[PDB]
Amino acid sequence: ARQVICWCFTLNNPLSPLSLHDSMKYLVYQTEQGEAGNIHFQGYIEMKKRTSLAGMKKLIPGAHFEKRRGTQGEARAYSMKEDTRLEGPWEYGEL
Repeated sequence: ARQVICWCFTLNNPLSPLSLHDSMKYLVYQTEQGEAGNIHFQGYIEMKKRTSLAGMKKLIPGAHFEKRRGTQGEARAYSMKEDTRLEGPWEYGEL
């Protein structure tokens, strides 16, 4: 479907920590080391209601969103992995 609950994202060189907005049910993310000096948040979100790509882009400006691949557990694991982590993870809301 065009609108879905579950989304993964990265946010390159973020300016401040993320927040759980009222439209979001669950958020997990961490900070990872990228290449060429970049860093990024890597995260996973479950919205309270099915949301379009355009809606997600408004939710987190600057972030690259993709509809969740794989299972919930896999998406969470990918956003909590030790490999390249600099800080985090942080978990908000309810799975």
